[PDB]
Amino acid sequence: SSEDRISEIDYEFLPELSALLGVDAFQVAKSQEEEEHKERMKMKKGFNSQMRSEAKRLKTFETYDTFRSWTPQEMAAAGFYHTGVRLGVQCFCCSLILFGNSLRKLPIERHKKLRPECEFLQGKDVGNIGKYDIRVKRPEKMLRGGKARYHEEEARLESFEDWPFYAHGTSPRVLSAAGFVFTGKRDTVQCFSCGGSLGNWEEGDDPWKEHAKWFPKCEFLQSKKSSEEIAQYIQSYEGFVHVTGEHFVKSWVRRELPMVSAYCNDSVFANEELRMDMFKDWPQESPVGVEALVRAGFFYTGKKDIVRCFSCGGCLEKWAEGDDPMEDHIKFFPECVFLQTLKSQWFQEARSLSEQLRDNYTKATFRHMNLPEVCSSLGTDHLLSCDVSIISKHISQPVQEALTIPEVFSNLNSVMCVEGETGSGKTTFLKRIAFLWASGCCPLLYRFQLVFYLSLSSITPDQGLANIICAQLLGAGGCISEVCLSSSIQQLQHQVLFLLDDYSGLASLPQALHTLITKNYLSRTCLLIAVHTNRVRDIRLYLGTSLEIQEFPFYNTVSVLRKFFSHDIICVEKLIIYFIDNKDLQGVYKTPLFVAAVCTDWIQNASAQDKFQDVTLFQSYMQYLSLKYKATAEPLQATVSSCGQLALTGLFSSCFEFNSDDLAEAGVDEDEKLTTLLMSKFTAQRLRPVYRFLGPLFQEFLAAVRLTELLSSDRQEDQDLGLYYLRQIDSPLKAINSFNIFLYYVSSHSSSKAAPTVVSHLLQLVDEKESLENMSENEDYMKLHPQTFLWFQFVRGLWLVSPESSSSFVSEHLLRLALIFAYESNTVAECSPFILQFLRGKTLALRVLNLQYFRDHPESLLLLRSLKVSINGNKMSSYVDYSFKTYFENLQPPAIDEEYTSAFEHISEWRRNFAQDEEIIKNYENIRPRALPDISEGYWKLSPKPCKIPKLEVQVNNTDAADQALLQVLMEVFSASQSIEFRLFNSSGFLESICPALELSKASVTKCSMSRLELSRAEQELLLTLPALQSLEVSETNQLPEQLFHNLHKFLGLKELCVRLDGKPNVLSVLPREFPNLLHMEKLSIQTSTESDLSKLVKFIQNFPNLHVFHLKCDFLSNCESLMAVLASCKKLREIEFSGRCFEAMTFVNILPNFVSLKILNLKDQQFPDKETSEKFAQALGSLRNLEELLVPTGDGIHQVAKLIVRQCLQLPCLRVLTFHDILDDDSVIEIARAATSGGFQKLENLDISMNHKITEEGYRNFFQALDNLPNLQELNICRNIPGRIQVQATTVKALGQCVSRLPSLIRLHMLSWLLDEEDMKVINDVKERHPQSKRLIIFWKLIVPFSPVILE
Amino acid sequence: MAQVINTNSLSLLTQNNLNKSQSALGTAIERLSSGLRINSARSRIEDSDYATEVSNMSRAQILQQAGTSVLAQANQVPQNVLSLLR
Repeated sequence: SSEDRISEIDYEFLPELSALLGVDAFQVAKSQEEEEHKERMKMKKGFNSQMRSEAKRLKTFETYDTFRSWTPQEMAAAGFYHTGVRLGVQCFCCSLILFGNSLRKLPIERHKKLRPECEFLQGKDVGNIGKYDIRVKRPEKMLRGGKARYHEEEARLESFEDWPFYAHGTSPRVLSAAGFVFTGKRDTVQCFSCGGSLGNWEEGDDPWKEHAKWFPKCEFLQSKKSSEEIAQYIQSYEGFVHVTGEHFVKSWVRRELPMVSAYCNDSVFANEELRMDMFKDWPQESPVGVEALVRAGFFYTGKKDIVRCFSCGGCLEKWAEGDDPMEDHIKFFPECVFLQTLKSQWFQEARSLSEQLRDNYTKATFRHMNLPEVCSSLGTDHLLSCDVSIISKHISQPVQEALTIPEVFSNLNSVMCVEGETGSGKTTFLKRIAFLWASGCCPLLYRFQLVFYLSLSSITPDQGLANIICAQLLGAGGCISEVCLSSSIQQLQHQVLFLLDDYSGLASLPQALHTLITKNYLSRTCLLIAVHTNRVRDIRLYLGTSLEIQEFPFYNTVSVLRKFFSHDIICVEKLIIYFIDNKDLQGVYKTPLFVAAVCTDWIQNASAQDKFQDVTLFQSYMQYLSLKYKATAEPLQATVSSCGQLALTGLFSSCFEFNSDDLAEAGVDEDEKLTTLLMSKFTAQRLRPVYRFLGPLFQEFLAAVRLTELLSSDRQEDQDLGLYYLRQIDSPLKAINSFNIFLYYVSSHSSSKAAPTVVSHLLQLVDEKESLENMSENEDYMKLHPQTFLWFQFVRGLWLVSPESSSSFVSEHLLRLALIFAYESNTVAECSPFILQFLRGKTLALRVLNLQYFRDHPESLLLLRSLKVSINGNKMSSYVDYSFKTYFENLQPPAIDEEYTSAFEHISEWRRNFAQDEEIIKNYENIRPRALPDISEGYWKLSPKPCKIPKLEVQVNNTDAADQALLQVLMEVFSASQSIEFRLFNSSGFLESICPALELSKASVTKCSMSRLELSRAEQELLLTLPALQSLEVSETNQLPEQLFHNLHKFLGLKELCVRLDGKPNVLSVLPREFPNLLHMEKLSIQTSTESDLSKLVKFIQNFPNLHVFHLKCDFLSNCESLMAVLASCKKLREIEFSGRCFEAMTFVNILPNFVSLKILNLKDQQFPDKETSEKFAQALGSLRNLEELLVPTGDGIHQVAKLIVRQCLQLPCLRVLTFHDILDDDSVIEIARAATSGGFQKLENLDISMNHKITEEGYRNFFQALDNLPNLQELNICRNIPGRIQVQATTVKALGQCVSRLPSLIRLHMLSWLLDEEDMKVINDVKERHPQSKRLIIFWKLIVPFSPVILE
Repeated sequence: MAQVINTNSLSLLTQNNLNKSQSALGTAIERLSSGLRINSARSRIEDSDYATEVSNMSRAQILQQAGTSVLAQANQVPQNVLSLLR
């Protein structure tokens, strides 16, 4: 089982990942390793004979994802071809499958560590010719017999006896019938036909076709098939269209290092000849050991004794003179690499020109990438293994193909201009071709002898050919005549590539170079022309295929960063972790120019340890542009301002498509040299110009730069334009979600002047009444970051559950933005007024105490209303709710039509969805640590009594035990609060776990809320002993506390208490008569399905000094009239909320008809059927004025005097919530049109008409046709009346009220019986997308049902 | 100290941490999914529908919450898988 199983995770660097990523790489690591083992076993194993060559291995990497860490080139060099099963590369020799790239350097090290028996690593003939392999091998007959000694198939079929197992698909019989003769090497089959030693054979290919394609002079093929067949087969594929077999023999480009394992040549430091600067640093004129460190094959990077080899790049060190390494590195040195290998005359002018081209291209200055001197200080030749993507466009058809480097290198026979962005990799790609044509590591270019690389922007329209050649490629080395230099192009007709750079700004090319690019009838030379995307139309009329330099793949950038920051690798891991969740920013690295900017910023400004790296990237790109274009500083500033104005026009209109009119309106000229970096003129369909920038996010950063240079400018017109474009950010959602990265880009510049302006604008976005409808942002700009869609949905959900907490989240992020502005620009002193005014009345969390604004400015804590904390504890929460009864048991006909089946979701389906949600939550948090609050930094450990926050509402998540590290934080932070509220939900036992915490600060409590739990005697004493307590709340308890609750009646300085209870409660009689401390009642909440009340007849219920809330109730039978005759007595009791038949016939006449002191006496849940009792009751209850949430009670025959009741309710000009319950006569329904609502009630917000019986005649109509500017009804919840109405009333309401609007506020729709077919759900979706509530409106129409739907078929 | 660097910027790891922790209400309704189904009454003509919609309206609101939160967290659990995958 040792060989069957395999582990791909090394535990040496697992704590580092635990520290960085924030979770131990143990659980997910083991799970992933197991899954990889299972599917690796499942997948096919064996010797993949056909695609054994690295050419095909890289050809299978077209579908490979570009977000990786190991480059496809290295993966294929180690033999890891793309199997196609979630990037599961495989050792082609032994089927060692590595599902994921990782550290252990190049894949070879991990290969050896995991399975050291892939015979790949033995050096024997296994069939691993290189990625740039040429099928035509060299002719080395050296045999007895010559060309013509044998003439029979059986004469030479004996040679194929030793046929390798890696070429079994091509049977020896067909090869012998094709004239092929085996030699003895791997597959170097020296054909009987005039040598023809070509061969690299794979199953499925035609030896006849290959023989025709590479040899037209084969006498054997000429005899077997006619010249018609020869010419038919020569057109089978596009390859070496002008190269015979004799060109490769004496080719001026030849091999340098073996490619059997093509890793000892992937590095430029492979051979000694490719290390002239790295080798001959010691001058030959010195009397010292000039060749001490040269002949050993060790590449030296300018460091005194730090020398490394090419055998495996070993760390053989500490010589300083050229002696043996037998001093310090004897053995067992860390990360050993070295021991892994050793222990186990018109043509002669062209020839000289090619030699000098190769010598100049091997030079360090040309070969090294155009990195900044900070980046390119060391030899940047470890990044040469990085290539760019290539795509060929058809002649006229819109069909494009993705070709790898071997494909493109093979297919070079006509004009194919290279296209992209400014410096997007045309120069790098063309230099790479010029260098791989000379380094020998690309046998595909053993044909080319006069590959030419030139920049066409440095050439006058009347220059020559050898003049430019000597002035741009040879320097002073050119002294030969041009008489035969322009004849070598005709003596070497097609094998001449042109790497033309900077052709963009050319219209009249030099005449000497005009006979080779204009007509392809005689020269037919390959063309590789570097053209920006803004100037393709010049050549597009004259192309067969056209190359494009696509996006730099992310793994190339990752590789470059790894090579650079090899010591501080942890920072690169942090960057990778950043871009893993920043999926929107994976494509930000548009260019090796961007990569260079990031590297330079990291090295210089020490921004490596910066939590955000896209901001660093774009700021570094701006710094690069400013440093390079500092001579033309004013033109650069004008271009930046104009292009950022273009971005302001576009993105703020959610547009990225730009034309000549838009660009001219912005202010950019279409003929500026340096505007290409900020504009590319794309030809949209075929001839209509359109404009796209260097990157789609560089445009957003451009907008940021334009905004800061407009707001930080002295011109009043500039300030007005900047403010005009600010004002379009009129929603906090834009600043928090979409333009959040944009505003962070703005803040990246330490703008002293612009920071107060931006801070005032941002903190003015939230006021008493903001235009929240502006949160509906257009989706095209949100398509730039899909994380904006994700976070927008999250903020929207947080909005629908709890607008206060959603506002707290948005305000916390807005304050983080404002403080980032203030501290980055060091403008805290003048931002203090705006920041204080914003923070006044805020309700942020506890983490906001860890920003510097409360250590630098401790006093600011006095302005916040609260700083709440909550810890996500875990427990089984063994509870029994009663939502199952009366709602999951009875009334179960699911009669349906089966055309509306999407309306009803079975409880099984929603339970499955919830289980999946809990599974992803558990995957996230089980690996997570306990996640204690972060109070580590500073401020809290201060001596001189800074301040005391108003409210520290605590609410732990279903926790009953305070850990040793949790209770300490609780008791340390509770002392900071002058009023510690208590929110304890399902915390029956956490009370004594916070008893030590509360003991030191018992008085500072003000409210203790207890929701649906059972208390203990050992903890109830604390609640009874809260001296300066204002409130205590116990609610949602479903069982009477006959003996479990010890004693809750005698507080010390009580101001209010609540013992709310459900089930069959008699709380007006439980907790026996002794109630010593009921002295200063303020706020009590006890719903009671009363069973006994006489215990509290002459008790406190009349002694209420300043009582506010009264959430009482009376439900079934227990002396309702007596209880509410003794309880309706109010002196100043404001809120008397109720949930059922609260009053009675003659026991609601004492003071409610003739008083004012009420606030939130609510009557939503009233329903009784008795007629005469309600008729004889509602003459009383009169009118009030200070009431706020009075709702209408029930009564079947009550309407006759309820009309007068609502008439008196019109005298209540302070209400906000109402019900208008159960009107039946339908002749008093007109009374409540202007009664209370509309005709008065200047600040009514909510109006719920739940479960009415007689909204059929007008009902809905008076609330939808007679509105007439009642603009404060923000919550109109009108549930339908399936047993009280018909149907078409809803349709008429939708047609009239929705169309007329007339209310700038409303609330969403209703449910429980109403569903229709799927065709018009699209209609209602379109209607939702019509009016501006589109991006916020949710239509509730899905009923999560416990019954499986039944079709009435 | 933090006068030239935006150190207070949420790293999109801590942003998800407060996404999970500083949520609106937590698990006051998510647990009804497990509670309701496991492995006399007073249901009258009017005592059968007690405005059960809001319970389902709240259920759908917090289902949207859970969908959004687990989308943010299914953009973050793959962090652990892909970082080992590098």
